[PDB]
Amino acid sequence: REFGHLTRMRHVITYSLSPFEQRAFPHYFTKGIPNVLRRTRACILRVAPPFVVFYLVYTWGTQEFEKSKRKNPA
Amino acid sequence: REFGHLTRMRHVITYSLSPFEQRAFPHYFTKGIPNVLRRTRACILRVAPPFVVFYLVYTWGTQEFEKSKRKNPA
Amino acid sequence: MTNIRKSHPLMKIINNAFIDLPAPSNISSWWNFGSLLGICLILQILTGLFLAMHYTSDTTTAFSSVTHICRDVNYGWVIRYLHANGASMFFICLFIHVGRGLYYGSYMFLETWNIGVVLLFTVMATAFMGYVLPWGQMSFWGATVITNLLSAIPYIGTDLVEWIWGGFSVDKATLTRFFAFHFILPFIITALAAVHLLFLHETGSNNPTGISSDMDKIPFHPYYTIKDILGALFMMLILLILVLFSPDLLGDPDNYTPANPLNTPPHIKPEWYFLFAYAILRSIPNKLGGVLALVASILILILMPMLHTSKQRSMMFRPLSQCLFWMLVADLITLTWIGGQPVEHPFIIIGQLASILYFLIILVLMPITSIIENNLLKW
Amino acid sequence: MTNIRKSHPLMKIINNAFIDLPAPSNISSWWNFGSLLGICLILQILTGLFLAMHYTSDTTTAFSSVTHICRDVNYGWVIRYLHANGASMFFICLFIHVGRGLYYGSYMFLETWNIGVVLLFTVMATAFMGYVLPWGQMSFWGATVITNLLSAIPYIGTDLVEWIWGGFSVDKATLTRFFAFHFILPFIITALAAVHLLFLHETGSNNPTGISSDMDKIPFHPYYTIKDILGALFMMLILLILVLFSPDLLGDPDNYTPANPLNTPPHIKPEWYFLFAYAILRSIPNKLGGVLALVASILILILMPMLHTSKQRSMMFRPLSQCLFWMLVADLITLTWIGGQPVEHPFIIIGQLASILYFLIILVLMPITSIIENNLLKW
Amino acid sequence: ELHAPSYPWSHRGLLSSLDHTSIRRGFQVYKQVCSSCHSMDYVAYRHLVGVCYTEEEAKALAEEVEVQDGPNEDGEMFMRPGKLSDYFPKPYPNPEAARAANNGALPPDLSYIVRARHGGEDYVFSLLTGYCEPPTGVSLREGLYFNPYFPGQAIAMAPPIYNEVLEFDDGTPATMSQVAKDVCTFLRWASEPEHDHRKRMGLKMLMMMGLLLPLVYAMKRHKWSVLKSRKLAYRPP
Amino acid sequence: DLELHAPSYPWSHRGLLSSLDHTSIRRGFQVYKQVCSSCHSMDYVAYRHLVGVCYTEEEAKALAEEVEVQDGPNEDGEMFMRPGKLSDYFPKPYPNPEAARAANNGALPPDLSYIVRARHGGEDYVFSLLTGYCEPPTGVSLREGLYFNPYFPGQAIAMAPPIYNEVLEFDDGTPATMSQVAKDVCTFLRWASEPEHDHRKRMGLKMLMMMGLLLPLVYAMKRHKWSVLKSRKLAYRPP
Ligand code: HEM
Ligand code: HEM
Ligand code: HEM
Ligand code: HEM
Repeated sequence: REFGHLTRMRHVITYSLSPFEQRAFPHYFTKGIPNVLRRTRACILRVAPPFVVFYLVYTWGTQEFEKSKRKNPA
Repeated sequence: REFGHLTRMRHVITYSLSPFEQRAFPHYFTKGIPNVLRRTRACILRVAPPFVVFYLVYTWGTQEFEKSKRKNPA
Repeated sequence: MTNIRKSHPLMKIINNAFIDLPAPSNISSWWNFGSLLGICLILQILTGLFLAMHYTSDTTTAFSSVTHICRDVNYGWVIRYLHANGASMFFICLFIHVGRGLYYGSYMFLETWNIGVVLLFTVMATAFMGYVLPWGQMSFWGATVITNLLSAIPYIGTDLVEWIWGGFSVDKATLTRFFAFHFILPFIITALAAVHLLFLHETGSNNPTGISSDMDKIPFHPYYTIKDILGALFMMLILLILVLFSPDLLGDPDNYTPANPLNTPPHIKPEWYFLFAYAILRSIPNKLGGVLALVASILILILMPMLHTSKQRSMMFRPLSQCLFWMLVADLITLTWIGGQPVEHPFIIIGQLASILYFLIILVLMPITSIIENNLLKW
Repeated sequence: MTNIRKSHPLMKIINNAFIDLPAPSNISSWWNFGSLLGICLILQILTGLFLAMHYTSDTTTAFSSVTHICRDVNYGWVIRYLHANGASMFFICLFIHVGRGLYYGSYMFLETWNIGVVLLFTVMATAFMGYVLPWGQMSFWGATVITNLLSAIPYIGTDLVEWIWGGFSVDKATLTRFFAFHFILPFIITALAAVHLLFLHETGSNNPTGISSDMDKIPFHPYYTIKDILGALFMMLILLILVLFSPDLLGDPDNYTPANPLNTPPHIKPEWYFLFAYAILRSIPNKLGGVLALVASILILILMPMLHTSKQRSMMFRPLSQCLFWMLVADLITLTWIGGQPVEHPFIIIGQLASILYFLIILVLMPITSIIENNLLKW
Repeated sequence: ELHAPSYPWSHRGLLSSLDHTSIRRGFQVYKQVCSSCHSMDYVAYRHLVGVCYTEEEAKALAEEVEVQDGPNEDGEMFMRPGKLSDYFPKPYPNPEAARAANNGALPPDLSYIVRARHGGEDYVFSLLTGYCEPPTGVSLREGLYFNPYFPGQAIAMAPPIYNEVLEFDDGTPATMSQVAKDVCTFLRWASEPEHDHRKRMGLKMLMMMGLLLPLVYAMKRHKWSVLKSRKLAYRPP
Repeated sequence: DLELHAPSYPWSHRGLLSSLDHTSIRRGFQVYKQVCSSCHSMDYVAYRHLVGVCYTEEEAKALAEEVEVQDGPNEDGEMFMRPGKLSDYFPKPYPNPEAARAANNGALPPDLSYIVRARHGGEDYVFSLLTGYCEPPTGVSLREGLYFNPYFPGQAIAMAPPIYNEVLEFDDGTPATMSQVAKDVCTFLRWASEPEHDHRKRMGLKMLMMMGLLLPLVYAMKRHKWSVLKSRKLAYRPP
């Protein structure tokens, strides 16, 4: 498993460019921000609900513990 | 380095016998004792002399020290 | 003439290790937590040594020696808090690494996954023992409870307890032997980590897409060396906020009290990285059931490679399974929080439900979801 | 489909290192010590851990801890004396290993030879700290003398000595850091021994004759493995005789007096296995010259592959050179005895001549003689 | 029980530090009030030098106290003036003697209460100032006092910080809150003497990291810019 | 200078597989308790080790409660004095080293928990020492308080004659001859230094037997599995 015999590929053309000639931060904010928002929207629907369920059970548990450790039936 | 890329050899015939038909101690003493005597003869005159001169040096040092620790006329 | 890098034995090993290893280009940030682990381990190997040279593992001087390190030793407090918060960050990185393995289906590399489970076991034992070392009230009482848990095993469970204890209770022999084992074990961790890497190299790392990336591999030396340098430095950022600004933020203040086998502390907990298992422990009323659940909570990672039924090995393309995974993560955090709280209403029922839900997700929801998943995609 | 011995990635190295390793057919018993070292190290690791099980590296309790080991703990005396005599036996096998390397021309293997020199250095340092640990009179005073020897270094002498001491004199800090260093170093020795084996395996081995045995190699498993086991049994015989019939035969009784930094013992002789250098240290009147001679006595092994000039690799066929080598061994024994003895009239001059002749054999006499037989044998 | 309140300490800020004048003031609060019964053992007069007291003042303070050490040439304990290296003298030779002198409770070793108590200084301050009268229906065994902030709501402390208890060196009035704040700050310092140095290292680290992250990030992006701009092209026949 | 070395006495335990006479240990404990314990100490040996070696449990308990040993702070605030029990080490005679030095002429009676494993020579030393007291030779004038013992390094030991004929009455009735007392106390001190002396030797015995059995068979195995190479009988047949 070293370079030279990984697999077989044909008719692929890859162009590149020296790191000393092209910019290190190309459109970091012009294109970075919309891409970040798109990636956020892609996964927020499947990420948030489990954690907001946690937040709900957390607030309910703390407030119920506070309520239980109180005085009423006497 | 494993068996196969080790050497080139030709016209060498090697016989052998299983460990289950040859006595593991074939004439142990009869041939061992002359063998050990020959091996000792080969190397005693080149191994022992430094050790015996060390022994002489050590014993000589022991007395010379304790004489130095003895009294002296005055 | 031959290049020394690829001809010298040691240089050949290092070259294949982390110089010219063909690695996928789309390796995300979550793989950095591999190297970071070793880095913390190295730091954990280092700082502990510098702690070990001012620690007298005796119950009459252990706490005094620790105070001596923190107070009357040139830049000793830095070393001590580096050790503690480095343990916290080591477990953070370990949990993130296990999550990465679960998500992107890296358990398909069988031997690496089994070795990882062994590493998790031994490192958690090491951390427990190390936390016993400072000999605070929390240290001593947590040690008593955790070792006493072993009494649940039938017949020979009772005898192991005094054997590990070295006497009839957690006392001199327990502290000294815990120091000895805590010293030796991390080198065993290092050996097992080397074997882990050895096993990983024979197949290569798994990209986020899961599919084999043998047509896109890139050399390690120019690209990932700097990436892991960035990752390690970024981790050091958080570690230095931990040590330098709020060192005792992760740790019960009661530990800063000489251990006294006559006064249980009002609040009893293991460390933040153990509370999750303590939750299942206190969930099961049966003691033996509790210990078995403790073992199973970690060992269930060994069943994960078998339970994988989705035709995709990567979770990038599994929305329902993704929601299940994040529900599992929330379940683990809920277990940790419940372990923090005392066993009262409504924490008890929440703990039971969280334990059942965690086991149910890992064993049943994920495979059934994978099966309906494959049915949904013509395979 | 394929033998697991040569299919499993972990089993590959083990099979290629101990099972199917081509070894010379005519290997004598002098090579068995190579195993005897490694096995012995494990006992030192195995025993040394259990000593660390019950040990408080504190000035006021270290000696009490050792006595409690040898008197109260179940079979603690067995472990303690096994450990000490195992260290002494380890040095016995180390000296025999170096002698074998010198004789049968193994220093042609370069990388293994230098790695072995590093191994020797690390092992001697480890033994020094170990003898420091019991905190007896000889422990403390020998440690003081040997660390004071470092003051001979110009400029940075005193600061380096005070650094190693951890303070102003051998005290709490010195013992506490020595224990941790003694814990870590043997694992460095283990990794370096793995490197030693890795380097050796690439060049096979040197048979007693010295000619290449590439065409008479034999499988390792049915062979020497059993012979190595037999050698280990003989080694166990010697070690068990030492432990069970005279535990303190190789050890000064004065160590059993608790270390009192007010009374200089009548003699400050170090362990038996260091006097050969210590005597050299006594020989040179200059302190810095003494330290340089002491370190160069061990360092001279590195120059050996350079000084060899005889066109025959081995010493099997060089009689005069054999007489020279046995003179060297006698010189080593004489140096050990001289180091044992005090610094008086009969011993000073003997030490001077012993040191001079020991250096002269290695640097001048052996290569000049190696020229002689080459001229004698028409080449 | 109620948790401690977040008091705005002068040493509370992320980059803030303690007030060493307040530390000096709280030290005499310990010396003239706590040391009679409380046992601070992990700190020594050596630590006092340079934190709030100069070398000569600390030496004089040490020489004021009498300490028991060393056997004479007759195998007897002899008293001697405290030197710069003696740890703060314990008031009770044995821990059980502390219980015996009081109703049976042990004054904890004040070296670490700021670090040992859940709430830190805010608790102990509220422990001393937040004394109160036992509400109706609450019984209390003779000897115990009511302090809500104490877990269990029944303290064994005689109220120790009563007004005009001492005279501060600088001349600040020794009112309830003033003396309580001083001793609380001093106890915080005693809990961890490296607070000032810790914040100094943190200050250096903040800008060092804020300068290394951008540069290492630029390094990584420059090295990876080869791949971040490849343009694959398929040319099948 | 000179250092008169102790002659090698033929001790019963000197033998390769010979253990100490435990009855001699019982006798040698009494002399320590009634003579040597007056100024010396055996801090590393407790009454517990005594049982099963030269005393039984009830005698050990009675002997332990014969003396009074200090226990921790009572419920009042001070030391409370209690009789000893099994788990109490041998009482120190002097409160601290300084008291020991001052009470004597100025020297220090070393603890005997290791005096046989610390002195070059062992029992042969101590016995001879206790029996080596004599009038100083002419030309030597030791200071008042110093006593002459050739075996002691410097010949100027600060030890009053510890053993004289009929110093104590042995319970079994053996004569109190100084030689007997010194022999028994030296055996006891050797046991104190090396408590495992019996078991070690016993273990050694077994190691002698089984390694006398394993070593041939393993060797017999080696020659078994190595005989193929030792009977190769090569041959060369070039064209
Ligand atoms: C596997 C990596 C390691 C982890 C996760 C780890 C974890 C810990 C933890 C959590 C503590 C308790 C810290 C505290 O309560 O203050 C601790 C203490 C300690 N560890 Fe480790 N440790 C590791 C490696 C080592 C090593 C290799 C050594 C020996 C060289 C060592 C020596 C110590 C010592 C002496 C202590 C006591 C000092 C103290 O607790 O502050 N550790 N360790
Ligand atoms: C002792 C701590 C550990 C160390 C030092 C360690 C080391 C590494 C390293 C450096 C990598 C390569 C980087 C990466 O892919 O993340 C890796 C990969 C991996 N480790 Fe670990 N590991 C540890 C613990 C674990 C654990 C607990 C598991 C899970 C049981 C595990 C399973 C894996 C897997 C599955 C991979 C392959 C990841 C992939 O292919 O994408 N490791 N390990
Ligand atoms: C390289 C192999 C080792 C050598 C040569 C070695 C050598 C020694 C020696 C000569 C002593 C003095 C024993 C005595 O005077 O009674 C000693 C003591 C000690 N060694 Fe080691 N040792 C080794 C490995 C280890 C290891 C790996 C450990 C820890 C796991 C260890 C722990 C100790 C301890 C705790 C002591 C003090 C107790 C004692 O005096 O025996 N040793 N060592
Ligand atoms: C930590 C202690 C050491 C261990 C565990 C060790 C291990 C080994 C082993 C197992 C062998 C193969 C068996 C043999 O040929 O004897 C070997 C060979 C060798 N070792 Fe070492 N060694 C150690 C120390 C040294 C030292 C001090 C030197 C000399 C500087 C050295 C130089 C060599 C050489 C030259 C060989 C090749 C011998 C030959 O095959 O002819 N080693 N070592």
